Amino acid sequence: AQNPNCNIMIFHPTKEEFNDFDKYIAYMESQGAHRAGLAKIIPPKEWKARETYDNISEILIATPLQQVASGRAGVFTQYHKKKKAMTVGEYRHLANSKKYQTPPHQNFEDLERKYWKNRIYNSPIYGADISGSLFDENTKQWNLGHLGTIQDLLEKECGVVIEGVNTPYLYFGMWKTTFAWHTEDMDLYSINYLHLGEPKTWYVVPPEHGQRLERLARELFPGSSRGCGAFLRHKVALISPTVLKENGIPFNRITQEAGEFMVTFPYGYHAGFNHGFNCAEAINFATPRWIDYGKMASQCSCGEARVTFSMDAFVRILQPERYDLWKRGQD
Ligand SMILES: O=C(O)CNC(=O)C(=O)O
Ligand SMILES: [Mg+2]
Ligand code: NI
Ligand SMILES: [Zn+2]
Repeated sequence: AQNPNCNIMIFHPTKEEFNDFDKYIAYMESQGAHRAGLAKIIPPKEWKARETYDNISEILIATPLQQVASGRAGVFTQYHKKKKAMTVGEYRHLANSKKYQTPPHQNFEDLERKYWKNRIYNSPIYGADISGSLFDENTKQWNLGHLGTIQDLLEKECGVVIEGVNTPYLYFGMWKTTFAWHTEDMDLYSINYLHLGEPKTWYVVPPEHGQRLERLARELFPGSSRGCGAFLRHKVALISPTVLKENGIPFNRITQEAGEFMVTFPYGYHAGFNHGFNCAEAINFATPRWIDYGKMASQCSCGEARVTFSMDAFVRILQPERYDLWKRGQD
């Protein structure tokens, strides 16, 4: 079995190997990459996402989110307080202000220590989940707006045509902005490209061990767990690496830098934080191997998770027994 310790793997495809996206995902899996839940892909030196980032300041962040924490430094939840709209230029200035800017630090490990010590005492503002793309239309390789759609994959595997669309999303971050522990909708893959700015640190649990994280989470957030049998779908809970290690949960960590892709694999729980002002693009995708994970994915039906239009067909076709309860939670 390849990669039996479930380490995060880093790949360096050549320009020729960068042509066929599906083929390269399958190659990474042949080497055991999915066992980690997360892989890094460094593009060939000949590749670029677009020419420059000099002209992005007028993009609007209609609903910036202030991420307010509750709990203790290593075990906390966050809620999202909606703020007034602002442009990317305005948000960048805000990220760089004395109130929000990254502190002086020695290296990524020192900054990680500072994150986990001090995150809860601040409320950073995240420009997350903005429909759009920064890939040039002429970029033909690993262009996240030109991937095969998940509806097409389901139709190809299973023969049923379904409604829905699959488009990318932009994330504008600042120091301490946080993504809570989660797997993707319907335990899909995700791919994330860091277009510009400061790094993003990731934590990940191997898919074969995801239920160990779920059991810890129920212990640590007992009110939330009574509320909902799949409350990590709410995407509000944080648990630090120190707490994971104290509880024997298998995990890994890695830092993504500008110009690098990350892929998350089906049922790979992940969480993390931004180092300073940055912009990432991400989208969900599927392969043949995903279908079995989609059929078995948990679902939140308590009302909290609320999701896109396109999840309806995935539940309806892959999980008909659960569909009526899930859709009530949508309503
Ligand atoms: O970058 C973030 O805030 C969150 N990203 C992801 O969870 C992802 O790409 O799958
Ligand atoms: Mg602009
Ligand atoms: Ni994700
Ligand atoms: Zn729920």
